[PDB]
Amino acid sequence: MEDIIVVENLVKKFGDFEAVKGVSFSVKKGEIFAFLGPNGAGKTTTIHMLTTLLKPTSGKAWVAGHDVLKEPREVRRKIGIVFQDQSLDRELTAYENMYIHGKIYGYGGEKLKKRILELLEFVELLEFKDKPVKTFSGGMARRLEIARSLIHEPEVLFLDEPTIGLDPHTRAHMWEYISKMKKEHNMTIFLTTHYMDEAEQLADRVAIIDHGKIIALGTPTELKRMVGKEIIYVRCRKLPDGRLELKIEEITYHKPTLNDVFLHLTGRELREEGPEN
Amino acid sequence: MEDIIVVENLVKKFGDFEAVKGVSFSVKKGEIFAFLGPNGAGKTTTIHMLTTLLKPTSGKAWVAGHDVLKEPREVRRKIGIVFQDQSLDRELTAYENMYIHGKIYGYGGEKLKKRILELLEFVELLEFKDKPVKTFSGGMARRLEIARSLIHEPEVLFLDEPTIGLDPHTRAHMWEYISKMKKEHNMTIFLTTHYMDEAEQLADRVAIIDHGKIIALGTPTELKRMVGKEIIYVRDFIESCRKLPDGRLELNVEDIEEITYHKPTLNDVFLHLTGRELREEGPEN
Ligand SMILES: Nc1ncnc2c1ncn2[C@@H]1O[C@H](COP(=O)(O)OP(=O)(O)O)[C@@H](O)[C@H]1O
Ligand SMILES: Nc1ncnc2c1ncn2[C@@H]1O[C@H](COP(=O)(O)OP(=O)(O)O)[C@@H](O)[C@H]1O
Ligand SMILES: [Cl-]
Ligand SMILES: [Cl-]
Repeated sequence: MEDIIVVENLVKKFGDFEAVKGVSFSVKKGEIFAFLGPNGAGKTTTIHMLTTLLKPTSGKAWVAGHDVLKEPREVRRKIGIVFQDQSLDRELTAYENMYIHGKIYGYGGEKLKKRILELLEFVELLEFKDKPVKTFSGGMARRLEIARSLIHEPEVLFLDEPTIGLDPHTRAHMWEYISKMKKEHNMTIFLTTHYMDEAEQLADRVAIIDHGKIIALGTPTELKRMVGKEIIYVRCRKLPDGRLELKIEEITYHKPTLNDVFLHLTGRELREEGPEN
Repeated sequence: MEDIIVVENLVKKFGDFEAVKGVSFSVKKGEIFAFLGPNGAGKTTTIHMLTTLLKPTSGKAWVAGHDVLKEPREVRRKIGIVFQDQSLDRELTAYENMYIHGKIYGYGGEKLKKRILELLEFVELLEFKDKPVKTFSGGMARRLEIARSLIHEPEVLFLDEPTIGLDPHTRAHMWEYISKMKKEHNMTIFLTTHYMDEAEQLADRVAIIDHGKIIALGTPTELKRMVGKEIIYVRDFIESCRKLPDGRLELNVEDIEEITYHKPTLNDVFLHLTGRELREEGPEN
């Protein structure tokens, strides 16, 4: 019921270029909220502003009862950050990297040691506790960032494209951690993604973002209601690539997905490999 | 037809885990050669070994007439590296970042200044030459890494997923640079990718990689010949039929829940060979 994220006309300009054009939304406590959009939509810029790493041009943002602009240190203490810019030390082991982060936030003793091992067990890295992070996979390093961000018991976890670059097994396990954090620990998760399957499967609500704007917002089912119950693509709404969204070149038929909602709103798709290029 | 890259049973183990299981191939001079495979196939591990950034567990690799394992410094001087982890300083401008890399490799004077501006014009960043890299997008920073890797005139350019995370316009421009480097400058390009269109449109030859192994190797047309001329996915007219784990039926035909019909792509070759697709969003998950 309580709003743990409140954003009002959040804007970011890089010189004269508008990256984020005044986005607004709210996230309830214990919710998985996803920003779904393609590369270049303003997802990383938005998540950097919500986590205090980038100053907004204008607008307002409140995270966990605190003003992001006026109380960034109080906001940093209440949130977890897992971004593509890895801040792990390759020379230190997995356990050592998390002891460093734990002592920085004020934890210590046998209790900090137990917590680290528990969080390493939760992300399935307990067997690699005494192993250098230089010899770690991308998947392993991202699983270690999830465990590290949880040491200081944040209320909200911010994930910038959590499963980009990961194999299906690590990706499936990443979704289980997120799901378990929500359901078993009342955690709030704000994530950015261009994966329609990741947004449908995990998110309670989705904000579809395109060229710095929210172009649709609601539950995956409310968004899917904007398109038919059964869609056809043949090569009524004509698309730039030539096919028609309802003895030929290409015919496709399936149940609607959030990629079909993106095609319906913008005339193109979320993926890079799609016919748009 | 000189082989500028020769790889023989190149292996990489991380503890007891086998990331690359003994891969072999060769790349001709002036060729675009692509490693096509899904996330976790061993593409980044292979490209890090070929560029001297990661030591192999075993095997042999020769790049531009030099042994990768015994002459890494001579190999580094002859190749260009454009990977994910950038080395660009956000405080320095685009021109300044290029001047740093140029002076490190032994260049200087008016000639280095001209070559920087040329390379910035080639990647369409000349108008942002005196602009900080902190104020650059991802596409611009990747275009700057391409220009930076070319300062020391490498014979081979190594690209680890050149267009991942880019918009279609920057992606289309990235393909144009690669094509122009091969055709207009006799450049050899080794690239890793999980995009079936990128490998088809750019590569002369493709090595399909899956779980640390090369499972198919040839031109995109030789590989497409392994599947029908027209494929159907459904969940007398059937020439061949193959059931998939997800439940669908891969049918090869001549002239319900979900039906799809299109001409074969390298993703249909990957699904024919392995029973799963290249993308993350595919039904496999
Ligand atoms: N630091 C920056 N300086 C200038 N432009 C930027 C910067 N970061 C991103 N951009 C631009 O802002 C837009 C959104 O970028 P981004 O936040 O990275 O989106 P996404 O994460 O969804 O791919 C793009 O059109 C990109 O070119
Ligand atoms: N340093 C490492 N330590 C342990 N496992 C690793 C390491 N680097 C990569 N791996 C593993 O090797 C496999 C292949 O990795 P990678 O080369 O990055 O594949 P790709 O680039 O095609 O996605 C993956 O299963 C990955 O987890
Ligand atoms: Cl992707
Ligand atoms: Cl296999």
